[PDB]
Amino acid sequence: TLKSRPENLSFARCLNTTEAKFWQTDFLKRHTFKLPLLITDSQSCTLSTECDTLRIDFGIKVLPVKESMYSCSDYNYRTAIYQKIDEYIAEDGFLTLAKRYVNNIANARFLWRNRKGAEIIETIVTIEDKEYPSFNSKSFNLDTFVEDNATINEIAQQIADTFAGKREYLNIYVTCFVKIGCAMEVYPSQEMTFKGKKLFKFEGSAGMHSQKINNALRTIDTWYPDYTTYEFPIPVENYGAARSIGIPFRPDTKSFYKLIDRMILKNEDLPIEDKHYVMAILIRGGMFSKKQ
Amino acid sequence: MMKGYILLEKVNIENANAFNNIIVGIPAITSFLGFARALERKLNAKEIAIRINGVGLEFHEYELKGYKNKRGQYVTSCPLPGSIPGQNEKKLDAHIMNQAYIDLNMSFLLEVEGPHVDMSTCKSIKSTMETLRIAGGIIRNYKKIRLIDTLADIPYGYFLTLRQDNLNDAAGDDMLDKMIHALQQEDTLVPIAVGFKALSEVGHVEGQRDPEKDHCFVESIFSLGGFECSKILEDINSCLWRYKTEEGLYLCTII
RNA sequence: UUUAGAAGGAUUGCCGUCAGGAAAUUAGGUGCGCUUAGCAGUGUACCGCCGGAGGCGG
Repeated sequence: TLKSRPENLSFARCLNTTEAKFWQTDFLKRHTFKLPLLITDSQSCTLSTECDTLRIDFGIKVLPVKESMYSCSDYNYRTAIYQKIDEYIAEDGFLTLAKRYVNNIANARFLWRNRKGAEIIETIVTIEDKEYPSFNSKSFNLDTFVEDNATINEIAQQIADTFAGKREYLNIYVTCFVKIGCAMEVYPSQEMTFKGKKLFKFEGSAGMHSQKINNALRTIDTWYPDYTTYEFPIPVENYGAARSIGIPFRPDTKSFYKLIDRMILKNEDLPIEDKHYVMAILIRGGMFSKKQ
Repeated sequence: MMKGYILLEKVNIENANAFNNIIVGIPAITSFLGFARALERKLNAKEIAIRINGVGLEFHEYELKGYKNKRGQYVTSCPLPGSIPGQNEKKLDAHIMNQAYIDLNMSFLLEVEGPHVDMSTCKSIKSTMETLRIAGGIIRNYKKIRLIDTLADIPYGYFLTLRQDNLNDAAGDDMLDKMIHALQQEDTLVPIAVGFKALSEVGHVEGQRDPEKDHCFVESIFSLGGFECSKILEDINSCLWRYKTEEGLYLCTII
């Protein structure tokens, strides 16, 4: 008996990312030594003459999906959403999407531009008081998604269960070690002071906005119409709109709006790829409403 | 083509007649159709075959020559009389008769039907609208002469339509009482002149403008009318005036 | 082929003197703003060389 989406429907994000803060260190004494890394006034940022490593620290909080609806002005549609998410938790325990997220952590895509010309990159992931074995970060590629590593599975199981109910929260902390070399530029983020390139400062030091680190970890969509022609992962957006190649990659029937209209407002079993895209859009969040 | 519609857009007229023996204001409709028939006759001597069988009158601004008193009434002006033929013609001061003059900005909608209705016809109209007058007044400037297709190309303004039902259907013993009461009830209507009636029989007198045609002594007839905006108009045929001739009656009607 | 066709309104000027707006007041009780997000066309255009303006090397 459902004819349309409600006049107010919104979700919240189930993957919360903190802002990054930049540090400098040496490499053979990296586990005993840290120094501030500051902006030099156009603005610029460069390492010192005695350090050869940039350390980037940030953390992630994972929340359940079912208890992440902020507004729904029709109880029936809420009952429909809760039953559909329970159906997906029966088939797949949110393992594919979470495996892809931990893979995007391990490939070190969160070091945009800061990654070209590095010599050794390592990334350690800590959950609770137990450190996990580090990642080589250059034995991975930005086109493929590994599914047979041990630690990636062992983290993605924890993230999964919590996207699905069995745990209420998960706090994940990640540290990185990029060896670009002495007296080389840093490339932190940039502010729309809205002249000159005003760089971002976080607690005196430099860092990236949390939105850029989030948009690096949501490039997991390899289930779009024209993927055989252009073979590259895109960010998980609504009317899929990767800004580099300035052409909408999903303008039409496979859009989130149509696809969720053809799953709640008229029962129809989508393929598993389309479910894997919709349950993601829900992990991101937005004002998915209507103009009734 | 054959049928078609041509717009004469934003025409400025200076010093047109505004006196029709009981009415001081908008000129009579016969002059506005006389402009169209004169345009047809000059276009048919240049060998551009065309026939205009309907005019629409849109009003954008007006001004009456004179001033408005403190009490809110209008006092009209006249030019100084010069020399008038007759007995007292070698005198220095002449006599003052009854007259009134108005300035108008208007747009005309013409329904033309000929062997070809193209933009060359619009150029031919543009080369002929600089020798004619409108209601005894000179034309100062115009914006454009263009062809229209629908009721969305017509510019913003207010058209004049015939409302004879609001006269024939009012309370009074005679027609003048009907007109006064119909003007007291609705205050957006104006009285207009709509043609002539006959007082004699057709024949040949002595002293005519053209001595080889048929003559009849006449009296002007009057009616009611009102204004309607462009965006609230239904059809493009409910704003077009036409000539109609019975026996003894010379009229202009929208029908 | 238009209630057609025509038209010099013009010269001059002292508005002035005086004045009490004034007394009184009760604006009040309630209340969810709130889901989402990557700032730059390469971040600049450097030394010379011919050659009386137009060119060429790194």
